This record gives sequence, structure tokens and C-alpha cells, in this order.
Amino acid sequence: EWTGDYENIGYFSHEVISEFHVGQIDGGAYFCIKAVKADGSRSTPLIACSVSNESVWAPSFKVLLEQARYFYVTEQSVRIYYDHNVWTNQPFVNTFSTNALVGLSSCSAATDCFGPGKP
Amino acid sequence: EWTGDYENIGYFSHEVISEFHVGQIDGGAYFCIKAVKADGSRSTPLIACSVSNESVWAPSFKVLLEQARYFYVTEQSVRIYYDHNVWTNQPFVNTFSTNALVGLSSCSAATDCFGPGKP
Amino acid sequence: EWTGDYENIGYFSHEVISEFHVGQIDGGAYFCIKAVKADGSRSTPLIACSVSNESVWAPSFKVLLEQARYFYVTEQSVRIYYDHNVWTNQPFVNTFSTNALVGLSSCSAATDCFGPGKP
Amino acid sequence: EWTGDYENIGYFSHEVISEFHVGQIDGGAYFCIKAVKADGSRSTPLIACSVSNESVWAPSFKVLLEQARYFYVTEQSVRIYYDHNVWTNQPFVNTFSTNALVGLSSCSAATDCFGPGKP
Amino acid sequence: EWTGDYENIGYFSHEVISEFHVGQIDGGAYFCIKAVKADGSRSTPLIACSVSNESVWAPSFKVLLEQARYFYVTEQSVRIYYDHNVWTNQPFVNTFSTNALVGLSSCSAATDCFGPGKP
Amino acid sequence: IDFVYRVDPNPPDVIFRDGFSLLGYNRDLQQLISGRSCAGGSSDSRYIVTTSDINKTYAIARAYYSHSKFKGNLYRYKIRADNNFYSLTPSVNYLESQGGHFNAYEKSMIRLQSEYVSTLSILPENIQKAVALVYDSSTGQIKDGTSTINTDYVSISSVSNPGVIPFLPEPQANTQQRIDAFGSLISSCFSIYSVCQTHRGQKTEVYKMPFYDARPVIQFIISGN
Repeated sequence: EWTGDYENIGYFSHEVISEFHVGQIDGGAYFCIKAVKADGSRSTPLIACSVSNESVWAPSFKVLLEQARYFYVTEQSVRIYYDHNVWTNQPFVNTFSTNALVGLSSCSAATDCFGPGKP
Repeated sequence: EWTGDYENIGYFSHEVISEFHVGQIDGGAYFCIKAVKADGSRSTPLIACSVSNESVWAPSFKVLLEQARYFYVTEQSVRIYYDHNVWTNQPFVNTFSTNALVGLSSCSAATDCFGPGKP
Repeated sequence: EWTGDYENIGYFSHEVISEFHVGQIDGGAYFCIKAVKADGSRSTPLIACSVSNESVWAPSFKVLLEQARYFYVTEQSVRIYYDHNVWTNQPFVNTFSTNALVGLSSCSAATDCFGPGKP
Repeated sequence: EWTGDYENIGYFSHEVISEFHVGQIDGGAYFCIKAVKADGSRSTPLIACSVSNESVWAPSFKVLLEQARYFYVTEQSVRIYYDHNVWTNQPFVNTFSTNALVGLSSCSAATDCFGPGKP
Repeated sequence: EWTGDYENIGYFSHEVISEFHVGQIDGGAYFCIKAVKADGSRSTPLIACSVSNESVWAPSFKVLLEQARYFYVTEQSVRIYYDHNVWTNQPFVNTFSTNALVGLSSCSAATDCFGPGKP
Repeated sequence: IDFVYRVDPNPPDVIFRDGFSLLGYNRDLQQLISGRSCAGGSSDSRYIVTTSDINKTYAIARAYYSHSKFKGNLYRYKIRADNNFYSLTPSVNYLESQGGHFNAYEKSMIRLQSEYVSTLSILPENIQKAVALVYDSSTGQIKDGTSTINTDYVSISSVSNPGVIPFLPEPQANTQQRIDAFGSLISSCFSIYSVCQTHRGQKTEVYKMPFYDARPVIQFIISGN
């Protein structure tokens, strides 16, 4: 399992991080993202959360937190990866999404982004 | 225990972090945020303090700390989640309210404040 | 060990961190601040050190270090809470006062300073 | 091991970090940077990665990550050191590189680069 | 052992950090800085390094980095402290100097530097 | 919100005769915080930027007096805010409403720099206080010297307009640029040479400033550093 697995780990191309949530879930801390389309197109917002003590995406929680804050202070176009069907806490899945934040790119063009993608 | 529990946790929306105290209590660092409504002013200022090594919300201390600083240096209308009636040290209470700090969700104007909410 | 013990520890309000020293004493990192009044009124400055392995204020070192930097980078009004007889190293007490940085509260305008205060 | 070992650790000078990426490969997290020469003469960009738990250069992960973030936000012309033939994960090498980020030395002029260099 | 034991640790006042450097030597992630006089009358620069895993000034690394980085992003006259003849690695002491960064004051030009000068 | 304070190294007999005026025609708002129209770039601002708090004036004085190359004096000038005095907050969100891109780096320096911008030459009729800022060799802290006071002030007691800046051009999308702050995170519109300082032929030849990039520093303070 890796951030670049195009079959399992999907991405959402050029997006900008609009909102940012931090909180405490059972056991530990967590944060959530509400990235929307950078160009302003109508798309379903990519709500992706990372929990400091849940799933296999816990060891990369601190790096992802700092880099999400960096790409939130700088409203860059970012290719946000996310593992789907990760969170099982039902109240967590009602207010947020099962998408688990696993990677956060730095799209600087309109045709390609840094990081792995589907061939 | 969860930030968006909406039963034990209350929240105040559209409240910019105005003042930021930092200190040490009983052997652990702590930080309190005083926030007032960003759009004009109403009600009473909300004082919410997070103490490390104390309360069940200790693990989310640092994650909130560097986030509150972010919401302090970058004045942002945020949605502050607090756990009322958690602090018992009366000298601590007569200065800062009983509220803790459990969530800090960025919000954009009066439209779609991020983070968990109530029906 | 609260930074609200007006009987044991004092505080200087509406100061600004003018000069910032960092270093290592006795095998542990430390930082000292030179806080002067945000005017020309005061004559002698306030020297408020903080060591990361000495005395009861060590746990709040890293938390204060980031806050003091914010008040050094942004030379803004701040309430500095200090003790009186913490440091015993003779060269250290010669260079820097026995004061220990125990708290740091942002002072908004000149009407009040957040945090504990003598009534 | 050292970034100044020019016999094995190569480098490219005057390359502004153009693209950033963060994720996790296997257990620990990783971050990759794409750098193009600020002069624009070079065509093939440099792609330097760093994994927090895989390479020999793991202990320098967080510090190099912070330095990369600062050189990325400021867009300084920075000399970049990299080790060759480090990654063995085929999905990883075919996506970014076989290069490990090992040193981020700043360059304050068009002909003044600090840090180790070939004699 | 203290930054200010002027019989052992030397210092240079009103020096601007010219160029930064980060890397990794042995198991620690050293960082080096090149400093020149703010006035511009100096002839040779001073190279100061703070290897993370070695020398008695190792615990100060994490506080001497973020401070120096600041004194790099804002070119500001500071008083840099250094312990001569600390490093042993010959390739390290040919490319860089043999003195270790131990402390970083903050000068207001003229002759006012906050630290243990004692000339 | 009123009586904004501006630092200029000129004796009162010059400023109270030939006051602050526009140094150019760039009326855009994004480049004002970025310091592109203020002594760091094109330097053609249509706005004169003044602080509403006394503390930032001492910050400016300490920043300028602590480089060993600022040969000269300094003076805090009190200006009565007129209708042509707009706070920087209720002119950014509006630009953000129509499609502006004011990121956290730009948004974090209006709170730091209590900026009030005048879209008109600051005539001498608005200046009231001229307090000399002396850098005494003892204790090295800025002290208020002689306070020049004259009857040029006109009692209107007007307040700074809290609306949007009229005729403000279309907001610039994206363009994550330099912010150019000097001293201790002071936006480089408060620098002397961000004003129209040409009264005589060789009037004021002081060293301009070294401007650094502020947004790495804002990243330094907001992050765990």
C-alpha cells in the first residue's frame, strides 16, 4: 500500500484546499480537508481526513498536517490523494467522508501534476 | 469522545481568535484563546483553554496549539469547539472559563462553516 | 505552578520582546528574551530566560519558545509572566536576571491584557 | 555518510524547488521535490525524494522537509544534493526517481553557492 | 558548558547570516551557516555548524536551527556564538569550519547585543 | 481608527509645509500589501499607508535605527484621518468577494500592520503632532524628543472611512508574490521611500531599506517554529 497506487488510491487533479478542521476523535487527534476545484468548476468537494491513531495512514499524519496547512495558507492547485472506505466511525462518516488523506501534491500547471497518476 | 459529539461538545461559529495566552499549570503547558465574533460583535467573548497532561483532550493539545496560532496570526472566522465544565482548579476557572479546546474548523463568511455540526 | 500566582510570580504588561537570545546551558537548550516597554517610558528592561531542563517551568519551554518568537518576530504588546528566584548559576545570574519565563499573553490595545491579573 | 561525499552524493546547483509532494510509502512518510534550474537552461528536471523510514538518509527527514518547505515558499535558488540509486521500489522509482534528497544548501548569488562542492 | 563562557565560547557581533545549509553527517542531520559582518568591513566569513547527533551542543540543535533560519530569512545583525575546535571529521572541517554554533543572540546594531559578551 | 501615525525623517518645518503626497499612480490593492508599489518594486502607490497604533511607529523606528547606516533623525507625525482614509480590511474581503486571491500570507499582515491608506496627498492641514524619535546611546531604545505642535490642524474630527476604496481596479487572481516586509514584519509601505520624498533637489538622501520576504517569516511564526 502506497500513495501512488492508482487502482486503490485515487486523486482529484487540480484542487485548492478551501476549509480546514482539527479536532480529537476517540483516542487521538485528527484533521479534515474540504478541497474544491481550483479553477472554480462544479465538482463534489473532496472531504479527506487523517487521524493520528487510526488506519495505516497514521504515521504520515504529522507530515500531512503541516503540508495541508502550507497548501492552505498558499491557495495552490494541489492533487490530493485519498484512500476510500477507511473510516468506520459512523458519526465521523456523516459529518466527514471515508476518504483518508494519504498524499498532497503541488499542481503548478493545467495539464499535469507532481506525483503518481493513472497511466 | 469526539469533537463533533454535539452532546457534550458545544461550538461557537464565526469567532475570530482575538487573544492568545500561554503558560504552565501544575507541571504541564497550556494555552487559552479568547475569541469574539468576527462579524461585528455580540454576546460575551469565548475563552477556551487547552491544558496538556490534563483532561481527556490532552492528545489534541499540540495539534490545536499550532492551529490556534495559525488562526491567530491569520485572522480567520473559525468555528471553535469547546467541552464545557472540564476544568476544576478554581483559580484557573476564575480567569478562564470552564471550556476546553477540542476543535478549530476554518469557516468562510456565513456560508457553509466547516466541521461537524447539529441537525 | 500556575502562571496566575500573583503572590509568587509577577508579570510585566504591554512589553515588547526587543532582543532574543538562544543557547545551551548545563546540557540543555534555553532561550532568553529582553522585553522593554512599547514606549520610551521604562528605563531598565526585563530579562526573562527559560531553560528546557531546569526547574518546574521546563515542561512549558517548547510551548513558550514558539510563542515568544511570535512576539519577537512581531514586536507586539505582550504580558510577560516571570518568577523571581529560579536561576542559581552565577555567570547566568550575572548576565541574565533570575527571572524565568513562565507565561506569555498577548496584550490587545491598551485597555486590558488577556490572562491572569491582580484585581 | 555525508552530503559532502562528492564521490557518491551528487548535486545540482542553482535549482529552485518547483514542485512538492508528500505522502507515505509502506510505513513511514516521504516527501519529493521537483527542481528546475532558475536560469532555465536545463531541460530534464531534478527529482529528489526522502523517505522517513527507508533510506540511510532517514534521520535527516524532518529537518530537510522543513528546509525544503522554506526554500519552496521563498523560491530561493538553492543547491540540491542527492544520492543516486537508493530507491528499489519499482512503482516508486518509475514515478519520481532513484534519488534521495540529502542536502539543501542555499545560494545567495548567481555564482555563490554555499556547502560542499566538487574540487 | 554554556554559551557565554567567554573563556571557552567565542562570539561575533553584528553579523548577518549569509547562506544556510542543511544535510546529514554520520547519523545526525547537521546544519551550517555562513555569516559576514553587517557593515561589510569583514574580510573572511564565519562558518558555524550544529551537528544534531554529536558534540555537547546537540540538544541545542533544534533551537539553533529555527532561530538561524529566521536570522536567514530576515537578514538581521546578530551575535553568533561558537566553540572553536569541536568537529573532528576532516572532510567536514575542510569544506566547513571547525567551530560549532552554540548560541544566537539578537543585536540592535551599534554595540548592543543581548548576551554574555564580557570583553 | 483615527490620528494615524507615520514615520518620516524630516524636520517639521518641511513636512508641515510640503506634506506627504502620492508617489505614483498604481491604484491596485494586491500590490500594496505585497510591497510592489512601495519602495520595493514599481514604487508608484496611489495610497499613503499609515499605522493607527503608536507601537508600530516605535517598531519602525527601531527597525531603521538598528542598521548602523541610517544617518539622520526620525519623526512620528500624527495625521487626522479624513474621508480619504480607508482601513485595509473592508477593502480586501470585497476584493475576495469578486474573485480576489489574498492568501493567509497577505491576510496575516493587515492585523500585524494596522494599515490605513490615504488615496490622496496628505496635506499639512491634517498633521497635528511632530514627535522626534531619538536613538539614545543609553539602553538603546526609542525615546520621544521634542513634540512640535502648531495651529495648522483643522478641527473637523473626521473619522477614517470604513468602506471600500473607490475606483479600485479588478482583483488580481493567484500571483503568490513577495510581500517585502522590513524590520520586524513591517510592510514596506511604512518605509520612507514608499512616499513622495522629493521636496528639494537633494533633500533626503538616507539609506532606503533592506526588504526581506515576509511570507517565509509568516510561515515561521504560524508553524511550530
